[PDB]
Amino acid sequence: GTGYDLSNSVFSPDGRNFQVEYAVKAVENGTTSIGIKCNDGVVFAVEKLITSKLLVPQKNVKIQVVDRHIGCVYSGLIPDGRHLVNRGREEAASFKKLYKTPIPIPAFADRLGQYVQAHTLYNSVRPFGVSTIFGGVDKNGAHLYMLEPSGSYWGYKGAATGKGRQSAKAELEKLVDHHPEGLSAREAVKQAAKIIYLAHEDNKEKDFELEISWCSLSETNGLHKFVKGDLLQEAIDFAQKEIN
Amino acid sequence: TQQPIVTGTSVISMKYDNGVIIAADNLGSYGSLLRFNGVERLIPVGDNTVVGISGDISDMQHIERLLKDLVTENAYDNPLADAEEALEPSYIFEYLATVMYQRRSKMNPLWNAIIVAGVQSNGDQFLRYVNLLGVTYSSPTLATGFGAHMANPLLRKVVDRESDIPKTTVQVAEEAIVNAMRVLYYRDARSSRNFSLAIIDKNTGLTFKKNLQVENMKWDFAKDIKGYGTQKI
Repeated sequence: GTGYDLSNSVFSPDGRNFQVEYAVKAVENGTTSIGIKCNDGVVFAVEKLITSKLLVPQKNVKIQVVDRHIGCVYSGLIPDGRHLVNRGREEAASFKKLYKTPIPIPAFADRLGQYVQAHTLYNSVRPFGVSTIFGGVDKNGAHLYMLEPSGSYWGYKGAATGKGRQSAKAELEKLVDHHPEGLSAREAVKQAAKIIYLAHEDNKEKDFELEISWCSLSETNGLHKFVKGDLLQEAIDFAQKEIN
Repeated sequence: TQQPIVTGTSVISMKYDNGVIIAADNLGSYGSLLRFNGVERLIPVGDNTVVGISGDISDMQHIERLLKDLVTENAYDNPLADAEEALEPSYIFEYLATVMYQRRSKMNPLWNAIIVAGVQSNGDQFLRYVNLLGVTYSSPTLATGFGAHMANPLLRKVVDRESDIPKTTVQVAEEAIVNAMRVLYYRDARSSRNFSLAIIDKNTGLTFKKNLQVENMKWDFAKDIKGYGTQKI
């Protein structure tokens, strides 16, 4: 029959969970955001649509930090994103408290994974309306991840989600091909600023604001930090220059 | 309700014209057994605050974890974490004081005596004390345990009242503090010769000196002393 899409944990005759699929729509309808894994860290960038001149520039920050070595950015329903990060923070604090060492990226990914998958198990809750890109540096390298509303996630070389995910992914694929040896944190920051600019064409109607953050063993000492001032402008320009 | 096991002795401190100084030795006693010697009892929080802790060491380590978390948590969604919205010494103290009183109120205290030293954003010096009972107070000089009885009398000869603060330099102050540490090494049976000292100056920032040692001790007069009354040789 029909109606298999009115309740969250229901399997449709073809084995799908339609509510999760509708959650995805909310994600694809959101701002574009990406992540780029470099030779000793990861970079996060996101598009910030300027609804109007009234928005105080640089004030409505979207990228969030977890513990001190992890960055998280997401596209979709922002409140759902914050919710997931709050959980991640409690989750990381708990891990550190018992094991002393700050939580490993893979371990952290699964914590978010299980929590998100949990929200597809009952009809008393709604799935998360965000795909999340996050990662950082740990005992053995840099790690980049992307988590879907279904709770599905994998490690990535580069990742994008949101309105312009296709442009971004296209760009990321080029980078992957033209740099088998590995990009550098410095390079990744610029390359990220470019992709956000290119991917902004799928929304070229409204003006936007660029936001970047990174975590590099050499550039930030393994701590997540935001890109500001000179390093930021230098990346903005590198984009504005290749956008023509 | 509990009982301290591994303990740290005195923590002494005072404020001078441009900041505050706080010191504490590196011993971790186990009753009368001078069991551990590489114990740091001065905990820096950010770069404008140092927390000196005495009492139960296991609880001290717990307060350390709490402080690290305070820093981590304050950084969350805080674009001004290292600027206008960084942790002030007064915030760190009020927090700890809150915890200390809640714990004594549940009849399960954190068995410590704490002194929070630092410089506020407006340059003002910060020196306040809180212990296992949740009791708190401020004074130009503050000391815990033995130091309260032997360090304060010496430190107060330098800064007896508020108006002595501006008239006191880092050199004078640090000297008073170092001498007090020597006196405590002479009479406190739970003290160590090794210690750490930290200075939080509104201009020079936070200076943290490790591995200091009591020097220039007088022991020679001991040779002349014999017997306990009438003995001559």
